[PDB]
Amino acid sequence: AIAHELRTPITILQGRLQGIIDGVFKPDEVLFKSLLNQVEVLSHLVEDLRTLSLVENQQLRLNYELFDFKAVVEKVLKAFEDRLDQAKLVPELDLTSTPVYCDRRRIEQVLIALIDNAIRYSHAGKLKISSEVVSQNWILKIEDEGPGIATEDDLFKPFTGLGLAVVHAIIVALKGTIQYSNQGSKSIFTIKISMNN
Amino acid sequence: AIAHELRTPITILQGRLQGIIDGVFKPDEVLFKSLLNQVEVLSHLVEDLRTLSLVENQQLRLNYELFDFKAVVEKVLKAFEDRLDQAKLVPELDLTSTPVYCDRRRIEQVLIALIDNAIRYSHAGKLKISSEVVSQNWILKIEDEGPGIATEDDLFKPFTGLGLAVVHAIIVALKGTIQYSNQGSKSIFTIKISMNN
Repeated sequence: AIAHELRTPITILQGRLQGIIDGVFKPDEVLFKSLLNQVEVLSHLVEDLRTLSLVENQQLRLNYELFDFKAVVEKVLKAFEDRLDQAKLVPELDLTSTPVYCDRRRIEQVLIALIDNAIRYSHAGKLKISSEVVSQNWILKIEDEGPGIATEDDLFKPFTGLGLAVVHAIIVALKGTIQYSNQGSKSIFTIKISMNN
Repeated sequence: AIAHELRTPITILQGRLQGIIDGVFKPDEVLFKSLLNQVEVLSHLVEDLRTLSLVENQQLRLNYELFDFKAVVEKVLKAFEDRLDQAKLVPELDLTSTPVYCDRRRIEQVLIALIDNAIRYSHAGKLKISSEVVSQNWILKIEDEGPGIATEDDLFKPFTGLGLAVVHAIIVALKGTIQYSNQGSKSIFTIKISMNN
């Protein structure tokens, strides 16, 4: 356990730094940008690891409230607008107007991670975001036109990596489940969260 | 749990990198050296975390063998010779000549961590390293002339940090215990490892 898949961005950082010292790389603005981006990758990894370790010990503080999911969707889609266009992912919204009772920032986290994975893996095309409320059950579907995964699960297994593991951990912390479907033409993530206690 | 005490060397790295981008730091050799050293600190932290997580799940592979402890002491003291002299720590050896049956690299790890903590915390003076074998029990004492710690333990608690936590975890993995004593004038770590099964 678990873990040391993050021991590689360090090493490739080390050598990179050493590459500037041994005299093979000239320190320009792009070099500093790349170093900063690698450190950001490590920060993403340690944050996701912190979240996982919080969930595994039932110490993840939850704050329930009644909120409008469409606003969170708008926020997360504007935070990814340029990257969405660079991947040619056009969001498609089928969001209900009735609010939901859940944790705002945790749902925002899972949405950020899911659309990040979509931008990084899905094919260029429509991005379906649907949210329905079916008798004290809130279903949220993320569908793409891109490819999928088929293995006897290993999807929510760990390793911006292991984001699906954090999604699954948060969904477990909430009163909900998550399922994945790969119909060849469509790849769909479904999150079912019970509202009634 | 646990953990994110390593989320700070990242941030101070980030800003540091950003400091070169915003135009407040000139990228010289000392700057690259400092960046490389910060990345090395993060590497040390992730390695110690990997070791702790291996121990906490009883997945830490052990390789027992009969070895001479004085050779390992010589190796680790030569690996720290310049830093030992820079801290004015003169090693004092009271090592027995009879070999011991244990894990070579794990004992080397705990010795590295302990003398690292000594160089970083102990006062300038004698560094007593003693090793006796008392009827199927191997006792290893590290004594300094520096200060100590007094709190109702929190010594082997985590956070080059949390090295004492790794020392304690390895000692637990081995068939041994570890105790700490602070007599004001002397600070002593004692490791008692049973040889007979």
